Amino acid sequence: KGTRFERDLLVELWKAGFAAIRVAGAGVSPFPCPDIVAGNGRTYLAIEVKMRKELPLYLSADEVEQLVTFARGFGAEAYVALKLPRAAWRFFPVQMLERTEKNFKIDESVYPLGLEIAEVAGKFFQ
Amino acid sequence: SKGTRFERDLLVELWKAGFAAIRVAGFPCPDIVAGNGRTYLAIEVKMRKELPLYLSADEVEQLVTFARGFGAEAYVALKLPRAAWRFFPVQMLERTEKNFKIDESVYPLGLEIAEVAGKFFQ
Ligand SMILES: [N+]
Ligand SMILES: [N+]
Repeated sequence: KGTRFERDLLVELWKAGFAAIRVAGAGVSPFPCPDIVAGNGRTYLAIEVKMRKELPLYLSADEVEQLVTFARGFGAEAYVALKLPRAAWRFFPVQMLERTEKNFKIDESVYPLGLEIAEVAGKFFQ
Repeated sequence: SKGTRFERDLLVELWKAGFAAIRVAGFPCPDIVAGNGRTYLAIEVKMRKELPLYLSADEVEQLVTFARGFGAEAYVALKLPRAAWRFFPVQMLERTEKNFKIDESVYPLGLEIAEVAGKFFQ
């Protein structure tokens, strides 16, 4: 299911004009790395991919820090892509995430602010 | 297998050269994608005990298509034993009948990693 959904996201990214790839060993890697990397020549994305049955999404500080470090080194924008059962993929720039004392979270107050993929690509033209 | 071994070696050399780099899992796709904030690379990774390297037209076409879409420079990276990694822009590949190749006449033209990164080497 998950790889179907992560491939699902890759397919959506390509339909949106990105060339995108899933990262191999994105878990057991010594280096900072996202789950997906995408680019269209203008916009470059480093994406951590999450699926939840319901809100909220919690992420660790480490996972987010590693994402940001990768994105800064690569020359990409750091995003969390979150899928809920009935929803299309929704994209959250890291700044949109809410801080708890220890973790980061997307709950119901933030989820509606998330972006569709076309909005992510459109930011370049403002 | 060894394929992965050489891909992992290159990932380490890319990070050391100032690129953030990833290996690609599994829609044309290269083996490695890297970037340093200004240059982006799409790399097909090969190891041979001896020259020449032959590549299919399809593999090269997919690399080019991905690199065009992504906004990256397309390279074939080739490791021989006891030699540093060398990097060949697709334009440097010799076209054959239906394939592409790197033989002893093309190999010395290949870039080293410092030249790809546009940096100094110690
Ligand atoms: N586009
Ligand atoms: N090939």
